[PDB]
Order: sequence, then C-alpha cells, then structure tokens
Amino acid sequence: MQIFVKTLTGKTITLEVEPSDTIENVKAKIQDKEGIPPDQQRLIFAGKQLEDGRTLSDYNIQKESTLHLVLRLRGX
Amino acid sequence: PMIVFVRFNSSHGFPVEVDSDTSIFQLKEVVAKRQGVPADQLRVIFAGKELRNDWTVQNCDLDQQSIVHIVQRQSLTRVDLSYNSFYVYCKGPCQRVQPGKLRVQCSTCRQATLTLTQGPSCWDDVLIPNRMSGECQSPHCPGTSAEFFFKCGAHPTSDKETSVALHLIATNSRNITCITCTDVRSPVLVFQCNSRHVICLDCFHLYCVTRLNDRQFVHDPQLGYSLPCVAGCPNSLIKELHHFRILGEEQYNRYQQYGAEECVLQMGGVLCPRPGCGAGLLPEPDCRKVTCENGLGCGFAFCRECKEAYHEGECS
Ligand SMILES: [Zn+2]
Ligand SMILES: [Zn+2]
Ligand SMILES: [Zn+2]
Ligand SMILES: [Zn+2]
Ligand SMILES: [Zn+2]
Ligand SMILES: [Zn+2]
Repeated sequence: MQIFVKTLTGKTITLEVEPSDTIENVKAKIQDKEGIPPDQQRLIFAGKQLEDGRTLSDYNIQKESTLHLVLRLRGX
Repeated sequence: PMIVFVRFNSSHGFPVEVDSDTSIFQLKEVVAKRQGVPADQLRVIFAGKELRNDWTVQNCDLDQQSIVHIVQRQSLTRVDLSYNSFYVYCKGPCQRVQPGKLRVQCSTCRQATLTLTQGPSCWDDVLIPNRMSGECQSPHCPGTSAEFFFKCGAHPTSDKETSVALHLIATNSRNITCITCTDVRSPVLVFQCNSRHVICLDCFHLYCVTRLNDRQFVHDPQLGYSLPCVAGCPNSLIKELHHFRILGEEQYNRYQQYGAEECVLQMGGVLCPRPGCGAGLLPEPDCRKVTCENGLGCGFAFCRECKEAYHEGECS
C-alpha cells in the first residue's frame, strides 16, 4: 500500500509499504528515497512519536495516510 | 437472488449467484464443478467460522457480494462489543463514519482462512494484537494467531479494503441525550471517563473543530494529540486518534500537522522560523546554534532563543 511522509514544511515523499512493515523499515525506505540516515529521522502520526519496534498496523495507519517527519540534528 | 464471491485456495474472487435459501453444500457443488474437484473435499470459511453444509446462505448472515474462502481436504456477523453495530471511518467511497463489519484473517499468511477457537467478547479481544487464537486452514500455514480487521458495511468491499474501527461510536438504541446539546441523535460517541458521557457526532465535530483552531488539543507523550471528555473529566483523553476523522479531510490534515508541531515542541525541539519553512528540528538541548539542514531544510542558521540569524553573544 501507499503512504505519505511529510515534513512540517509540507514536503512530501511517497512510500510503498505493507501494514506489517516496522517503523524501522519505513525509515530505511525514507533513506532509500531521500538519503536521510535513519538515526536522524523521527516519525510522528497524529502527534504520537512512532517507535522503531512497532508496525504501521500497530498504529492503525491506513492506506494513503500521512506520517510526519522531523529531524534530529546532531552537529550546537 | 444474490452474489457470493468465492476465493478458492487464495485464488482471485469469482462471483457465484445463489438464492437466500441456497444451502452451503449446493454452493460447494457449483464451486466443485467449476474447479474440477469433488465437493466432499471443500470447506467454506466465513467470518471466522466454517459453514456447515445444511446451513443456508441467509442463515449464515452472508451479505450481498461478500467473500467466502474455500479450501481443500459465534459468527463475527453477530458480535456485539461493549441494533448496536460497530462503526468505521470509510475513506472511500463514503468519506464518512459508517456502520462496519468485523472480520478476521491469519496473522501470518494474511488470508481469511483462520477459524477462531472462541469468539471475541470485548473490544480488547479484537483491538489488541494476537489476543485471540485459531487455526489457519491454509494447507501450508501454521498460523495460530487471529488478526481482526474491519470493513465498511455500506457497499461491497474487497478482502483487503479495510477501514479503521471507531470503537467509541455506538448506536444510540436507548435514546441517551447528548451531554452538550441535550438532543437525541444516533450514533453517538461515548467518552471513556468514569461517567461514560455521551456526545452526538454533530457536537463532537464542533467540539473538535473549535478546540483545534484554538490550539486547545492536548499533547500526551504516550497517546499523541487528543481531547478529553467534553465535560473535563480526568483520565479521559481519546486514545484511538482516528476518531478525529470526524473533522473531515481538510481539518483532519490540519489536526495531524498541529499535532506533529506540538510533538516537536514537547520533545524540546524547535520549528524553523524562516518564512515558508517551519521544519521540525530536534537539536542538542545545550545547543544555541540551530541549522535547518539533503533537501529537507531551508539552510537557515538561527539562534534558538531569539529566532534571528545566528549571532555570537547575547541576543538583541
Ligand atoms: Zn464505505
Ligand atoms: Zn495462514
Ligand atoms: Zn449534541
Ligand atoms: Zn466525562
Ligand atoms: Zn528552515
Ligand atoms: Zn539570539
């Protein structure tokens, strides 16, 4: 299924996922598309920070729904 | 007459016209002729249960153009968790809250061939992963864990055409008055405060819209961005955030955006102040210099405290 990942600027990325995909898989897919290392990604759904061990189905995330992406700055 | 879709050992669903009084065995016969197999080796799986040859289509609560699984060698249609049905948010074609259907698949092969050992008796049984057990009747699957799912009931739905269950919403069969408008409507949302306060969907929508636009939603680190009972009762934040689908598409996306902004801020982060940006950033807590950094940020380096371009020394 298709989901969307958006930054708080509205910048949008589209991923092909399965409901059973883990949040860590989702971050690897984001790294595959945009080059952001997973350690810098924080994913949020409806204001809740998503945990690497959980799956999209664990958060009832539906086809065509949107996750929000914010960035951890390590440099102061 | 009516149509039943048959998935024959995971094959693509083909339609079978039946009558309300057609027996399951008769249905096994026609599928048998079509697949070239004997009827006595067929098993019909529907809504978590194997259907018996002497039952009729209407007796099995088979709706128009629903789906049965056929494999080789209490019904979820009648479950009441607490008419009093279940409700889902159907994202298309309805784009609204709709009465729903409770179904179940094998948690390992993701096919609707798992028969339940016992039926669910509460929302927790169907909302908590792996809570209920069964046997996947697929030939090569050793799946034993049930994965429940919900479908919109207002039109035929394919096997993977699922919708989120809005388990706080209930048919108002006993005419409970709405806590805010005092009118009787159906369905209603029941808050999980101690009083189980009841609110109609009209007032729930207005409650959500007015609180969202005023930045009065509540951020909770464990639950996300939510609202409590309209009466202010403690320990009543809505936990299944898809209930805010009642906002409608545009305001729901604004709700998700605001919630992510509030999440950043609660984690100690900052929103980039550059016009047209607003990116969420999580710098080190000790760090005054924040750079909105391959294609995600705007490049602005700013002082975390005054939000102007980064500067040495004290602000201003
Ligand atoms: Zn629908
Ligand atoms: Zn299975
Ligand atoms: Zn009302
Ligand atoms: Zn209350
Ligand atoms: Zn920026
Ligand atoms: Zn400054």
